[PDB]
Parts: sequence; C-alpha cells; structure tokens
Amino acid sequence: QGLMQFTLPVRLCKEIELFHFDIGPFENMWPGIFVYMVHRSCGTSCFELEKLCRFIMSVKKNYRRVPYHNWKHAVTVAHCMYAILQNNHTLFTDLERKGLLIACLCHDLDHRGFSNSYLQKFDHPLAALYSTSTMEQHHFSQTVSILQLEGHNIFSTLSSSEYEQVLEIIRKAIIATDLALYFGNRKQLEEMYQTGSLNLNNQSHRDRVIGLMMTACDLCSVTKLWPVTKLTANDIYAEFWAEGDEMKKLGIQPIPMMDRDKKDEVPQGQLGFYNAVAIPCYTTLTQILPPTEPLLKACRDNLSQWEKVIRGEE
Ligand SMILES: Cc1nn(C)c(C(=O)Nc2ccn3cc(-c4ccccc4)nc3n2)c1Br
Ligand SMILES: [Mg+2]
Ligand SMILES: [Zn+2]
Repeated sequence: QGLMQFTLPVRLCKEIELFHFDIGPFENMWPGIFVYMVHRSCGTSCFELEKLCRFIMSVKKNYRRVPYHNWKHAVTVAHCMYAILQNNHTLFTDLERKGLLIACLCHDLDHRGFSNSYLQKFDHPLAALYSTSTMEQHHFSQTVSILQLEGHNIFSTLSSSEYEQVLEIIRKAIIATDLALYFGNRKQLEEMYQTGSLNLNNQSHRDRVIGLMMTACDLCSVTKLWPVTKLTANDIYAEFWAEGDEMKKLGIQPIPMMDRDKKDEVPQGQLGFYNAVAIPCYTTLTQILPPTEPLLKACRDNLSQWEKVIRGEE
C-alpha cells in the first residue's frame, strides 16, 4: 500500500498546471516532475514506482548531449501532453493516458541532432533499415529495448492484449512526431471537423487527434513566454547549423534554415514557420479540444514578438 506521493514546491505545484510552464535548469528535479505528472494524470496505482524510476533513468541515459533534441526536450514535451490531458479529463482512456506521457518522454530517444534528410544523403545504416520516418522508427525501437531490460517493464500488470494496445498507441504517437507526416494529418482533421464527420469513437479518428496532440507537444517551444521561446530558438538553430556544416562536407548547399552564413534571415524564417505550421497546428487542435486554446494564444503572442524583431523593435 503506497502512501508515497511526490510534492513540488508551491511555485512549481501552481505553474506546472499551466501550458507555458518551463521545467527549469535543475536537471535532477526533472525525474520528480515527470513522476508527479504521471501520479496526477494517471494515478499512484498506474506504475510500480521502483520500475518507473529505473525506466525514467534508462530513458535519460539514452538521450545524447545535443543542444536541442536532449533530455530537457523530452521532459518539456511530456509536460505539454500532461497539461493537455489535465484540461481534457474525461476524453481519454486509462491506457491512452499511461501510453502518451511515456510516448512523449521517449519520442526522440538517441537523437543525434540531424534530420531524416541528412541520414538519407549521408547514407546512414538507419536509412536502409527504415526508408521513411527514419529517426522516428528508431526512437520507437529504442523504447521497446529499454522496456525489455530487466526491472524496466512498467506495463507488467497489463494483460497480453492491453500491453499490445499501449505499445501500439506509443508507436503511432512516436511516428506522428515526423513533421513530414503532420501536413496531411492536419488537413484531414480540418475537413473531418468542418464537414462534421469527426468521431472520437472511431479509432482511426482518435489516432489522427493523438497524432495532432503529438505535433503540438513536440512544437510547444513556440507556446512559451517570449524569453523562453527566444532562448530555445538559439538551441534549435545550433542543431540546424551543425547539420548544414555536415551537408557542406558532403558537397550539398543546405537550405538557408541550416546555413549559419544566413543567420540574418532567422526572424523571417520563424514567421514562415509560425504561419505555415504552428498557427495551423494549434488552430485545428483548439477546434477538436477547446480547452487547449492557451497554446494558440501563446503561439500568436510569439508570432507578434517575431514581427517586432523584424520591425527593429527588438
Ligand atoms: C519549435 C520548432 N520546431 N521546429 C521543427 C522549428 C522549425 O522548423 N523552425 C524553422 C522552420 C523554417 N525556417 C526557415 C528559417 C530561416 C532562417 C534563416 C534564414 C532563412 C530561413 N528558419 C526556420 N526555422 C521550430 Br521554431
Ligand atoms: Mg523527433
Ligand atoms: Zn521532439
């Protein structure tokens, strides 16, 4: 009988319920922040704590020391999904809520800071094992691996068929973080909502809405207060530019997003992205799940902050 709660300090206990929460620069608190989120989202009974803790720590170990796709990203993306699940209490099964916080913390396992594009032009062995969504099939592969280490099976009290449902929600959730897949997924959801045929009882439909949720959580840097958003931009471009450096070494002109000699275009490159991906993403999500409106508001605040960078007012 487990009378053992995690409690956070007052400021965190209050801020962590808000969508724009920043998990802070103290790495050693991030595991307690995740367990706290599982317990409130899912219950104290969801996972054997010894097993949960061991799993968290093996996930941490299999994230690399890159500027953006790192352990802090993992925990950030999982906090966004917690906030979505907490403002949509009744819409999700017990299994989706277990699976989705895990999917979020695993979604970029063993990321090296390179796009799928660069793996295919480098001719990386993972581009032969997996032809599309290369890094994403790999992240799911790494998650099965850690799940199958001794003491690390956190679903060990699910039946054979419940266990297979959760691993299938985790798989689809990780594949959907392939931003190449998002454009189609969002248009479909857009039509389904506007012709009125979107049904949350239809598993193929649920699967699209989770997919969208995964895109929203993954991109949640654009939904933070401006000082966080802006400082996280530096880390994103530090990967993008290292990737352009590697493209130039293969003898290919990278796109300007990856070319550090084109740092000047960055504010205009963020507008493109906010208009072409982020605003559309958080728009369709608010339409399907009205309580996520604060992600769209925050996103429109950061688009307005980037227009102010261009008009030389910062
Ligand atoms: C959060 C977040 N998650 N992702 C995947 C992104 C992203 O993809 N951001 C982007 C998109 C397109 N861009 C074009 C340029 C750019 C720069 C200089 C000169 C010219 C163009 N910069 C861009 N940045 C952001 Br934010
Ligand atoms: Mg990813
Ligand atoms: Zn990610």
